[PDB]
Amino acid sequence: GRVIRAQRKGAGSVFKSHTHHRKGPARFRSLDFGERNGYLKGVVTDVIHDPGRGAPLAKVTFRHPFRYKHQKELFVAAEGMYTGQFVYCGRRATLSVGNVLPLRSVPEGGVICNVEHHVGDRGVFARASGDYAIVISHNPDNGTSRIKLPSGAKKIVPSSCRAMIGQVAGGGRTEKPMLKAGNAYHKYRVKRNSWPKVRGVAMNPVEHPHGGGNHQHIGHASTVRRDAPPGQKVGLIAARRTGRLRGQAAA
Amino acid sequence: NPLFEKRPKQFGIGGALPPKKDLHRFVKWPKVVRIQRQRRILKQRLKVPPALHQFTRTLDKNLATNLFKMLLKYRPEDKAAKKERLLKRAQAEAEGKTVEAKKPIVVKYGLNHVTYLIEQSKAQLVVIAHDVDPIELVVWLPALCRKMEVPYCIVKGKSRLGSIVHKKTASVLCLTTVKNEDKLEFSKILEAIKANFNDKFDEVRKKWGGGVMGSKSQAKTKARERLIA
Amino acid sequence: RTSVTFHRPKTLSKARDPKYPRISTPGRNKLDQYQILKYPLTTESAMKKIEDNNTLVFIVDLKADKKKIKAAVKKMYDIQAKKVNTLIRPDGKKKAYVKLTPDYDALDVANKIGII
RNA sequence: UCCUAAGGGAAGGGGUAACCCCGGCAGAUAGCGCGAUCACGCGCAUCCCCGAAAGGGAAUCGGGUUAAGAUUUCCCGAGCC
RNA sequence: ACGGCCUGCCAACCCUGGAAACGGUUCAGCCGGAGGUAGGGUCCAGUGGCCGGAAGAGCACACGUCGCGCGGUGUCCGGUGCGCCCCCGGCGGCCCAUGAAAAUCCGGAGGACCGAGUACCGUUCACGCCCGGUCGUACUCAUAACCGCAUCAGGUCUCCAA
RNA sequence: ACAGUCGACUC
RNA sequence: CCGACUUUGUGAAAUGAAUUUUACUUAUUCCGUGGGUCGGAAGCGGGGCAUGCCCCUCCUUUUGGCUCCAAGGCCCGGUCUUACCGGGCCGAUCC
Ligand SMILES: [Mg+2]
Ligand SMILES: [Mg+2]
Ligand SMILES: [Mg+2]
Ligand SMILES: [Mg+2]
Ligand SMILES: [Mg+2]
Ligand SMILES: [Mg+2]
Ligand SMILES: [Mg+2]
Ligand SMILES: [Mg+2]
Ligand SMILES: [Mg+2]
Ligand SMILES: [Mg+2]
Ligand SMILES: [Mg+2]
Ligand SMILES: [Mg+2]
Ligand SMILES: [Mg+2]
Ligand SMILES: [Mg+2]
Ligand SMILES: [Mg+2]
Ligand SMILES: [Mg+2]
Ligand SMILES: [Mg+2]
Ligand SMILES: [Mg+2]
Ligand SMILES: [Mg+2]
Ligand SMILES: [Mg+2]
Ligand SMILES: [Mg+2]
Ligand SMILES: [Mg+2]
Repeated sequence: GRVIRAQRKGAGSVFKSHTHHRKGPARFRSLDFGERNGYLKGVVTDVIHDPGRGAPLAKVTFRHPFRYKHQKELFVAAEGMYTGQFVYCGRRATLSVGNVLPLRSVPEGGVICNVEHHVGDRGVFARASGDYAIVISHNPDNGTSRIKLPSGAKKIVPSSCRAMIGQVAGGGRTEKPMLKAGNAYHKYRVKRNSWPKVRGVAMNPVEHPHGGGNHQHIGHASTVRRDAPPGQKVGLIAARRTGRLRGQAAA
Repeated sequence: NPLFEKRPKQFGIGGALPPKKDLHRFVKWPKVVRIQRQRRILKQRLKVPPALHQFTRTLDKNLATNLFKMLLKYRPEDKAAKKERLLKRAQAEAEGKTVEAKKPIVVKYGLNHVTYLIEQSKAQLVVIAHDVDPIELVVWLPALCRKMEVPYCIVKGKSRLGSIVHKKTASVLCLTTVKNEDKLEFSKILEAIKANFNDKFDEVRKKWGGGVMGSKSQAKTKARERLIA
Repeated sequence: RTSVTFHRPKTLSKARDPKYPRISTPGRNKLDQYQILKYPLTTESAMKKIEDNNTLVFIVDLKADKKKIKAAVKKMYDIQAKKVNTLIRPDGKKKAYVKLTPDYDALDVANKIGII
């Protein structure tokens, strides 16, 4: 056979990300003495649309701690933030939407976004539009906290991981039908070359395990094992179950 | 006078820009500096076996000034201090037809030479530098001098031994014979050296150095064990 | 130290003074005036330029620029160029149109060498 | 011609039997820049080169002139950088 | 072209003043006690008007003379637009799409440091002085100058458009 | 709510 | 995918005559910085109903302004020697 489409993506060539018009990475500011032991005051200057991303971005301008210059950071905007708002970052910051506090400063039940995982990774969790995490518990004899992620999983993270209060703005985006091949086309033009998709059953045997046959059908179980070689692992990888979700397994 | 006034700066965690204090602790150095500093630190942490921790116990400053006073007396003949006498003995040979210069007495150096003098028992005091690298050149000298029953000392600084003999580094010295004017001063020096070094040898061979953890680790160690108490 | 960043300390660089010259033989000026000005052009088009536009046309070296052409026309022919225009001809040689400053007369310069 | 785009090449370093393959991996990174000279000082942050005769961009117009050059390259006049 | 003077579009902006019986306004919108209507100003664009360039040029006539001769007459007046080409202004709509960078140039914050008035410290003004290097530049651009073995009914990116 | 002049276009 | 050995050191317990468990940091692996405040002790305020000896603080919450190259004090040392430069600490806690 020949190298199948799933295998061709790892080489990069035409499958790299489409990032000419993007506005830079979105993250917190490098954690320093100011944010560990108090609070640093920032002003939101613009709310901007970032191509390839549903969450809007907030340009926050801080004043440098020890140099005579500005420091211009870029956050994933929480719903509610507006231009001219003073956001506050640090350990002693108030519990307000748009503020960045460590999780030891957040009561259980709080809603949080852009949560760090390692102290200083500048944000890994709950970053898509309308997504948040919830603080479940604190364990003060470890310096760790349990949060619920958007997927529902419960992760133990340090008590110094920083998070932004509230939820990421732009929520509700995926509830709108697209109605058109054209609308899907413009969505992916600014993300990556993954659209449209030809069904493997419509291919020839030389380029896909599902290809070929006098009728379009798979002919073998579509669930493939976890340890299958690349070029063989197509379909439902390491699936624990198939079929329509009902009852407990839908929970 | 009434114009001169004071504008104290609120050098807080959100206030005025701080001044130029010393951040010598946090400077990110070149690799050559970086690796050498970690080299001493890693040495600290690991358990040094006795043969290598038999160093780390050097001769005192008080005794070294005493010993190095003697060695400075017996410096070998300088490069310049060596060509006029060969010039002078030309006439003694060319006319007098005799060489008459008598045995000049000085320290002996060079590792192979000193090892030779030790095993023939012509050595009376061995002086081993603590900082020879690679260390294997001298690790076994304490055992050989102890077995052959010659007093030996471990002074601090191979660069200093080399200075005596007019080299850059020397790594070992030994005095074979002193003049009849210094028997007393020589004897008193080597009495302590045998006591300091050749007496503890059979209990320092079973002493393991190293294992010292870091400052912040020890400050954490004490807190943990105090709560036990 | 106040800065956290270690830069490269700056030291002395000594200049070159070699113990023997790598080149003894001097440089001849291979683009002298005769190399620069090869020969005047006598095409009927050029002969027009002498009267109508107070101009002289030469075939010059391919490696001579407008500045050296101005110099060489003063050493040779002892005249002044108001303006020099050049083109590399389709067959590979460079041609220079020399305009004389209005003191000198191009026709009289043409006669003193022989073109007209 | 200058600048950068997508992108290419690339020094230390990593791999490689070698040809070659890797640029963010962070190394006293190449270049130091600026004020000075009558010497010293300051600062060094995401950093070299290439890459567009349709992108960005110091400055020109009218009138004449040839067998063949110029609408703005030559001549006349008038400007500009 | 360029140099001045005028004009000042549609927007934007300023000052006075205080709006219901609401008014101002577009083809559409929209605007107003966070200050409308009004009255009066500022600025902006211009490929707009006048003068200089510049009539000495060009063109059209009519003459008269040997050889890039010479002389003469003139180079006006209004009006029109769901017109066409280019460009611009200012609104509106669309997006799970929001539609380069750098070189380069301009402006500001701060104010360490600086000088005379027998005179020295200046100065992004006007005028005046010098210099401006290298390579391309002809011609075709196609039912014959390019590719298709050809002077091949094929193919090959543009600008002008009665 | 008149008088004068002008006016290219549509039904 | 899985095991042994190697990298690979340190020391503690329970069953055993090896197996799971644990603890250290310097190997290694990962992360973040223009390696820009880490550890310990102080100090400052605060809570006292054993004056405990301990705990909680660290000179910015405010409206889309601004924020550098230190004022000020003390002390050496030059000089005009009868008017002017160099330096040291504090300000900016110590180790
Ligand atoms: Mg595609
Ligand atoms: Mg699909
Ligand atoms: Mg499909
Ligand atoms: Mg098919
Ligand atoms: Mg197959
Ligand atoms: Mg099939
Ligand atoms: Mg079929
Ligand atoms: Mg079947
Ligand atoms: Mg040319
Ligand atoms: Mg270039
Ligand atoms: Mg260009
Ligand atoms: Mg261009
Ligand atoms: Mg001209
Ligand atoms: Mg008005
Ligand atoms: Mg105009
Ligand atoms: Mg005019
Ligand atoms: Mg058009
Ligand atoms: Mg618009
Ligand atoms: Mg041409
Ligand atoms: Mg042409
Ligand atoms: Mg044509
Ligand atoms: Mg061919």
